[PDB]
Parts: sequence; C-alpha cells; structure tokens
Amino acid sequence: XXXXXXXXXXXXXXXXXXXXXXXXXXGYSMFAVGIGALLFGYWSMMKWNRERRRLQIEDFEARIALMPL
Amino acid sequence: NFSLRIDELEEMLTNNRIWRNRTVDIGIVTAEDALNYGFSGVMLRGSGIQWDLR
Repeated sequence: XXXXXXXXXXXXXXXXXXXXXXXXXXGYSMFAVGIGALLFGYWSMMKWNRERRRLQIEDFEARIALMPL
Repeated sequence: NFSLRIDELEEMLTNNRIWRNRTVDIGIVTAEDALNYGFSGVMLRGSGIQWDLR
C-alpha cells in the first residue's frame, strides 16, 4: 500500500471576504450626540457660574463690612 | 485563520486617514514612458496595463 499526502479543503477558508463594515456610527446620528453634548455642556457650566455669583458678591461684601481693618 | 489575519491590516492601515494623506499622489506614472522601464510585477500590473504572466 502507498501512503502519500492527502488532500483536504473542507470549507475552502472563503476566498476573499470583506471584513470592513460600518459600525456604531452612522453619520447624522453622531452629530445629534456630538452637538447635543455641547448644548448640555454650556447649560450645566453656566448654572455653576450663576452659583459662583452668590459667593462672589458675598466675598466682596466682607471688605465693605470690615472698616476697622 | 489566515483570512481574518490579513483583513486585520485593512481595518488598521487602509481605512485610516494617515495612509490616504501620506501615500496618495506620489509618482503617478502609468504612461508609455512607464512601460519603457518594465516592472512586470506590480506597478504596471498595479496600475494601468492588464498584463500578467500567470
């Protein structure tokens, strides 16, 4: 009996298949989150600066109140 | 396992902005003067003439 190297292909490994595809981001939907984070960013920040004004006037009031200084 | 391994490079190098910035438009030679150098593999095969030895 002769024994040589046997042939096997099975699945053929798929000859040239695309793996690159669009994922997560679509296009217009990313701008809704992108610019949406900006509008949420300013509104949250400016409310803190209005709360800073409560401290600001109260800080300068200490100088006016102190005349024996 | 090879088909996924080679396709890992395409999602790494070809899709990126860097390669579309760097390698794009360097020595665009495809004319009869490009044929007057004789590269056989790639170059002429890579761009222009549909000739191949295979």
